[PDB]
Amino acid sequence: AREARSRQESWPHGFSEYPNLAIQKFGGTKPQNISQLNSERYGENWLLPSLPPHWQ
Amino acid sequence: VTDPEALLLLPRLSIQNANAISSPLTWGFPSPGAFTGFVHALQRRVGISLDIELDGVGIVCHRFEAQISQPAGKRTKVFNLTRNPLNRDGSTAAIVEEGRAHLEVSLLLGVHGDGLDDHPAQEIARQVQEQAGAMRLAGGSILPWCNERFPAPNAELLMLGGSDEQRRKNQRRLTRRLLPGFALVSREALLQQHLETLRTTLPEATTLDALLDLCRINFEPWQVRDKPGWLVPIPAGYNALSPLYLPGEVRNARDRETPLRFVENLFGLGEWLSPHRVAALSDLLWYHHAEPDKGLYRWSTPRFV
Amino acid sequence: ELIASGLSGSGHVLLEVVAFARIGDGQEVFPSQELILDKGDKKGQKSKT
Amino acid sequence: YRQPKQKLDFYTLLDNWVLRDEAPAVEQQHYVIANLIRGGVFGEA
DNA sequence: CAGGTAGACGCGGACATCAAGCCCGCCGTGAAGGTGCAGCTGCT
DNA sequence: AGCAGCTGCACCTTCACGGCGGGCTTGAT
Repeated sequence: AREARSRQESWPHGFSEYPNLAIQKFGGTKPQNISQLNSERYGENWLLPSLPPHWQ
Repeated sequence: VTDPEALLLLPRLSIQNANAISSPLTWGFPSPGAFTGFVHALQRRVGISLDIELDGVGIVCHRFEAQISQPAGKRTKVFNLTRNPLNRDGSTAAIVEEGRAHLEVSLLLGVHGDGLDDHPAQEIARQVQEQAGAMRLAGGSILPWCNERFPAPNAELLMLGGSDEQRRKNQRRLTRRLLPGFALVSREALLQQHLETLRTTLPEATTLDALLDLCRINFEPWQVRDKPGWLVPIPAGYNALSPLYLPGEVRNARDRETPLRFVENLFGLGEWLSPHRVAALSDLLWYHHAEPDKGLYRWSTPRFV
Repeated sequence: ELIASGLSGSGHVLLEVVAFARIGDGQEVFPSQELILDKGDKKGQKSKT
Repeated sequence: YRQPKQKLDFYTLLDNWVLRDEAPAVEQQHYVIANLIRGGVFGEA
């Protein structure tokens, strides 16, 4: 998508941007005290945005 | 089951530190379960003595502010925390993260009881407002409106009373009071139809919900497929995990005269509308639906479409 | 006595407190500071918000 | 004039003067002191 | 104590080229961990 | 002298893990 906008050469694929993520951490600096899958991913709950629009 | 005979309008309330993190996958505006628990608390405190039954809340959210920050070189955000007191022996305490937010929201609520008479017309709404000031909405206290320019009173608007032209005049005079806001509604049939559309020889259930929230800026020529309005995922109730235990068996319960049951979150879809493109104000009300023998403790906006 | 009459269930007292402090022209006032654990990466961080 | 091929510019004469202790003729010394009178950013990398 | 009626306000065509856009050095640290077991004093 | 209770210490997992942007909502007096 970067260097083939004017060209017709376009792959059969894509991407996703996911704006406004928020990271949340459960174990402070020793995440293995919570669980084992919490050690695989260190904190990073990666919460999705669901916010109301601003009027103007 | 219920259709309100009158509406009560509380003016623009303010909440200083509400709950931002509403669910294990979403953040932002709080859950409507908090508002339904709030109106049930108002019913338990005032509704018994005045012979009125309060049920249903329309959420507006005139404005919303969150206490977040974006780190340098990253597009993700983090929360601003508090500093709890020390444990003992001078040791600092382990941090447990939580988010906060500031809300300005008004809510209209439908009363249907036969305890409204000819003499009580305005003191009912005043007695409701005087009790809804010393309470909290999502863990955040309600700001009390001290000495300012001009105050804001409640309203007790009867639904069936009046001609049909006067009925549309009453609907317009109520809609003018909350026009610069929005409204949260539940769209489950749209999510099910998009499930039926997206399922084309492949199995998927929950990435459907992830698809309606992201920005599909990818397409073969690029093109950005749009969506109808602000679509947002919300926590719409719980689902059961364990069988229901008898009221005195769970060790360290909240109270010992209620059956206990282990549940988990469910996820649905919702939309933020404008309150002038609905033409029905007995709509937009949220209700509980329990089904106590199979779990699935849900809340929704019925009779919408 | 007003605070005591409010604390005893009778009323829910609402007070409004205003404080005037005389510092000097153009001096520094100190608001609250936020606890931010993850400042991202060098060359762009802030270290006081 | 005073191109780096013919070694008679300010940078070449200054680097020959202060580093290797070989002063040029007096006219080019006038030119390099007049450069320090004019002022600028003459730092290396 | 007083003070006017009426009607109309123009056309055309054009608006310039040339050359360049700085180097250097560096970006703070401290505090934010549960759980199980051995062993030590104090008490009945 | 023998259980209850408090304090000190060893054990354990994992390298940050990209930026030219990206959406959809706003009234009538």
